[PDB]
Amino acid sequence: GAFQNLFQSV
Amino acid sequence: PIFLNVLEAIEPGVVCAGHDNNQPDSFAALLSSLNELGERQLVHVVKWAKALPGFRNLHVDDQMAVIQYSWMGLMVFAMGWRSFTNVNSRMLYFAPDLVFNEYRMHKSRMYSQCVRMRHLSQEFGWLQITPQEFLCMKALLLFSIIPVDGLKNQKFFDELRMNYIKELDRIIATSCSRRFYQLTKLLDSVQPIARELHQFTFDLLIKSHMVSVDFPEMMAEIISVQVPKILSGKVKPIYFHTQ
Ligand SMILES: C[C@]1(O)CC[C@H]2[C@@H]3CCC4=CC(=O)CCC4=C3C=C[C@@]21C
Repeated sequence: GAFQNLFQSV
Repeated sequence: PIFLNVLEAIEPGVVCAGHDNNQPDSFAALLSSLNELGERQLVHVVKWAKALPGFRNLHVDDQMAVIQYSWMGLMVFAMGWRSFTNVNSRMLYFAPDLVFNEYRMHKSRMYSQCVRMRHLSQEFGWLQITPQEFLCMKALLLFSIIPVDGLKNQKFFDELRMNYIKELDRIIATSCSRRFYQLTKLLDSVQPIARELHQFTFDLLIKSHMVSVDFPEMMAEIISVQVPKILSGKVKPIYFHTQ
């Protein structure tokens, strides 16, 4: 879940 | 005012690839630098999309899904615009520190795909695309590829897409008719290009270990988890005209 993590970090 | 005001306000700034232009070009070096650039641009695309008017209307899973599916097309379209404004489509302006001339197009073994992208860049000139039209079109591009089986909440998406088409209408507003025709034709032309690049980046990832090409974290995931949905036909672009 690398993308979801980014998505949720910004 | 309002709609265009927002689009101008959220438009990503300059993004560099971090490429070492002091080393002689090579397949692995150029493609690895492109992959790093892609990862960097992905972060900006996410920040940009989450700030778009009405984006929060979409179910969270659909928000993440459309960004992942439209990533390639969005990058291609913006790159074409950058190439048009900066080097007048003479070369592919991937980034200030990563500009592709014919030699790099060849050395990257992406020549044919680069030719397509350079043509798209030339259309911005042949069509005299305004910066405001570019902004609206790019925003609509984010909502131009979905699963044939539908999204979590297809209705909120259909509503949002409809409204962005209306905004393009307004910006354009028998000349309106002709303008809308060529702009939608232009938007459609992005999809075949994005597909070619999807196939290319997919094959590259599968053999990356053999050709010494590095893929950043998110890219490897998206290309192996989402892109195959597109290449296998589960996810398809929404065309204005019949292909
Ligand atoms: C090299 C590669 O893996 C194949 C096609 C490449 C794409 C081509 C489209 C593109 C446009 C940009 O302005 C940012 C980087 C960018 C890419 C970065 C990495 C990819 C996905």
